[PDB]
Amino acid sequence: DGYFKIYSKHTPINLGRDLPQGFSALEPLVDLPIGINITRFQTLLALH
Amino acid sequence: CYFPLRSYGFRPTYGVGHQPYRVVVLSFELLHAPATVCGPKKSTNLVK
Ligand SMILES: *[C@@H]1O[C@H](CO)[C@@H](O[C@@H]2O[C@H](CO)[C@@H](O)[C@H](O)[C@H]2NC(C)=O)[C@H](O)[C@H]1NC(C)=O
Repeated sequence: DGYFKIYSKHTPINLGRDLPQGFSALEPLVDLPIGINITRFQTLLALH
Repeated sequence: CYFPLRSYGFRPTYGVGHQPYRVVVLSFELLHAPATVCGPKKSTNLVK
């Protein structure tokens, strides 16, 4: 509906395994009236 | 023949209908996607 919604959570890891066992729900961070069309995405990495 | 037409003789004491009057215009046709300017919407005191 024109909006783009970010939800997130940052959980600590005992250094056990990936996506640990347990439960934790993502809170809405931003809820943005961008209003455009999305069909694809990509991520930025930094280089020093 | 000329390209422009000269900028006015903006003399103050002569200028009556002929002095520079700065002007501003607002246009807001809606009929698009999101909401962007939705008035002051004032708040009355909270009764309990
Ligand atoms: C977002 O963009 C896509 C791609 O242009 C749109 O998909 C088109 O939709 C029209 C109308 O149904 C079709 O005639 C086209 O063939 C579609 N193109 C493709 C490549 O699939 C989509 O409608 C857009 N979404 C919004 C909300 O505007």
